[PDB]
Amino acid sequence: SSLLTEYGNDNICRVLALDGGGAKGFYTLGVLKEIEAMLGCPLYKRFDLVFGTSTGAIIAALIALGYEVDQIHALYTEHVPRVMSSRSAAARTMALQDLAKEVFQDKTFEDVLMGIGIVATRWMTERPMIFKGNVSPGFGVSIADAVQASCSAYPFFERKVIVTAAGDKVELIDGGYCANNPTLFAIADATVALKKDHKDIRVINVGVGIYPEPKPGLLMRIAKKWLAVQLLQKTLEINTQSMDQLRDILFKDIPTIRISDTFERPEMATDLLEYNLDKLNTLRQRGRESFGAREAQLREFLI
Amino acid sequence: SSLLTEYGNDNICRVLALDGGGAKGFYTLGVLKEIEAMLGCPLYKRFDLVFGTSTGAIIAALIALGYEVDQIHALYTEHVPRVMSSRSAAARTMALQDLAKEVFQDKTFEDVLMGIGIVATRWMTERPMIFKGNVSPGFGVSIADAVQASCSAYPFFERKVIVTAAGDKVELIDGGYCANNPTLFAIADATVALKKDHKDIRVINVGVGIYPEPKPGLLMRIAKKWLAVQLLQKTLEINTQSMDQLRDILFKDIPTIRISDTFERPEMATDLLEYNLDKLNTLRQRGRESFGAREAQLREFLI
Repeated sequence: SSLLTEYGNDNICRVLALDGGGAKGFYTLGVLKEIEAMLGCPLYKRFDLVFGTSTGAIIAALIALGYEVDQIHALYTEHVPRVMSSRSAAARTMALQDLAKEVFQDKTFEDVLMGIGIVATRWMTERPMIFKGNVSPGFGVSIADAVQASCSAYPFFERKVIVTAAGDKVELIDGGYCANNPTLFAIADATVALKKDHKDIRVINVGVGIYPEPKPGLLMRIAKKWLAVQLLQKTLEINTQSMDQLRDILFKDIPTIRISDTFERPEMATDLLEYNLDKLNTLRQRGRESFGAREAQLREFLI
Repeated sequence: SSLLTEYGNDNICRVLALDGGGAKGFYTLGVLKEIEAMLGCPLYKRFDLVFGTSTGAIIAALIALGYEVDQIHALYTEHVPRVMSSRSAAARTMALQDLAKEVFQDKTFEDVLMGIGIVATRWMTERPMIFKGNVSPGFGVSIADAVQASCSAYPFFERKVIVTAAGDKVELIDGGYCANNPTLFAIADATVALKKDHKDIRVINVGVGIYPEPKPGLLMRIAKKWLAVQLLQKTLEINTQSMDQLRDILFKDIPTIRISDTFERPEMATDLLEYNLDKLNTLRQRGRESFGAREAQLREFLI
């Protein structure tokens, strides 16, 4: 490929954290494409660790398997909007199962080229379950099952049942309920497991952007339970932003860049419902612009 | 009063963190009544700092104003179930406004006898706003307005508009959306503001307990938008439990006791809707039992 630039090793732990957000990760991919092109290497050759939640876990997993961002974009375009276009629990659940199997096949957490964390929510304990790999990885679960769990947005998708290698059966739902912004769990991994000093950590947290809130009049035309749909989206946004604020309070001294800017267009449905590829494709340009507003600091962070 | 026991000062920072939970804080009060009676002094004479969110902020504020738990219980019984009994946005909003004015009148954050933090959620930035006092306190806002904001569970209550002393107008909603379990924000206050070492901190986090999840059949009889009601409750529970897990990951070395046990009765509606004083009064005994299962460690933590 064209990404032939090589970087020497140092004692700096470079961490990438990708928010969930329905099919709006086209924004995320626009940011990531510019970071990749800036660096001249696949992202796994520069970052030590990537965390992702829900559809951000799709991107994180492909990064950790060594994909280039244009390849991720092709896979994302051909599978993620179809999931969000579903309008029944059966259709949503089967569409997501098909995505997971088709995109990740039988890759496991022993197949990754960098550190990875994928966040889901445990139904019974209401606490996170984080699938990890490096170099029992992922609790013995396939990447497809872990990403599927990370994306299982009950009550609109079915809960995802997995059995760990130790034989424990757990029901899981979308990780956005506990960590749609996974950055604090990534920082915990860098500080508590990888035993890195705060000064030696660099965190890039890429969101999906912020767009005009859909109003009840619009949601009522595309969803019979529009209030639940609106509540899901607003609580997801609050958890995403408040997690960022909690990070800034507790870890002032961990160098961090968060890229998730606010735009007045496109007008979209919620993350659960939006699948219009015309609107979603415009988010790539918005992500590129968000990179451009931070390129000098991103250069000094990476490189 | 009967609470005449006196404690000497030491270099230990004793922190109390109270979860929100509708009218289910009868459980919280049962735990607190036993801690008070164990200590033999009003809680403000032993704890340095109390944080609360939503109806837990009602209890936190009364503690910080110097109330004894039996007095708090009387105020809670006469005002909080009436709020939750409301079945319209207008009725809920007026009931909460009446609670705030009647219970706190014109007390300000300069009137507290200990450290206090009360958490609300900013509507536009989707990030916490924490009203603080010790000894511009509370951003110049009254305790009544801060507690009201902490409890304003939009979309079912109106958002609460406040103007800070610096002249900034902010719209606020219930703090449970960002920190229904406020413990991490309390730890940030003890470590980042009060500059306490982790070894010198003692955290008691009292919840409202965990009870059987209400099913759609029951919610459909008491709420026209039952799915939104169920989603609100489940997301609130996940934020409460996952915040506790995040604390345990990031602050292994801060001594902490969380008291929020699981029970099979009473069968109740969600936090938003439950107002049956018969059921709710039984939660006091459950809180007393939860204290009893931890009394030896609580003695060594306090005292």
